[PDB]
Amino acid sequence: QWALEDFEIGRPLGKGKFGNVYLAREKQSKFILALKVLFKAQLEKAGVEHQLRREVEIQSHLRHPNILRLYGYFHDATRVYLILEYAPLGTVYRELQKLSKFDEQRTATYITELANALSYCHSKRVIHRDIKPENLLLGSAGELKIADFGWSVGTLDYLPPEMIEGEKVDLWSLGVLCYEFLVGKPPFEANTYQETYKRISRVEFTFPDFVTEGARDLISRLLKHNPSQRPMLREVLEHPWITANSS
Ligand SMILES: CCc1ccc(/N=C2\S/C(=C\c3ccncc3)C(=O)N2CCOC)cc1
Repeated sequence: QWALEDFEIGRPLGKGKFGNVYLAREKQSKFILALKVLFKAQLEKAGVEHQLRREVEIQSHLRHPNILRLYGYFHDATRVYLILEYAPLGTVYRELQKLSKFDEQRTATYITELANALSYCHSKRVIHRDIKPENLLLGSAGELKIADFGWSVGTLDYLPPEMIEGEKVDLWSLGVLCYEFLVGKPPFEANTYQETYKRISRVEFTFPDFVTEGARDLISRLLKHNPSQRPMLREVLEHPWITANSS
């Protein structure tokens, strides 16, 4: 039970294919938040209307410090609105660009924060797909926040081989993200989609010389072609390299 008139709209926080996300404030409470404006006619054309409803229904039942909270949703004649948590410190992707690459502490901490979020979901029967650093936002204390529509009950980089050839997708992603964090680009980056495909399929990639043993060990184990070879989330959180380096 919300209306556009309940909100003061600030500047845009991001510009998507299906409309912008705006910094917004709730007038009565002065609650600061983000508002995603999706256009109905634009949603129908793409036929994503059902996936969106299903996605919103799943998200709304999710409460974890490392998942961007969806407070609710509403619509008018032409638009659909999603009411989101505001993450003041921008995306991890933007942070990577500025720093080139993260150190082991930041990486390990981020992997911990991620594994925790996934663990919470895995205990509620919720599964995630690939996770891109563009969809990872930062809280006021620099805590990481999964912000995407990839929950269930593009670029190939973050997708595992069992999904591009046609569960354990989550764990593949942590491998990709951990590599990307320490290195500065994801392990299968190519100039064409079709090349990336081939790299993922073969698990063809190398480490730079600065990547340490413990990191090589975790990434290598997470990026196994065979899904049943990949470690459990519990194993990831208790990997020596994680425990030595995380917060
Ligand atoms: C339903 C949960 C959800 C909603 C929108 C999402 N996409 C988001 S959120 C966002 C910016 C933001 C900044 C600070 N605080 C909050 C958000 C942003 O830039 N995107 C991608 C553009 O929309 C397709 C991701 C997840």
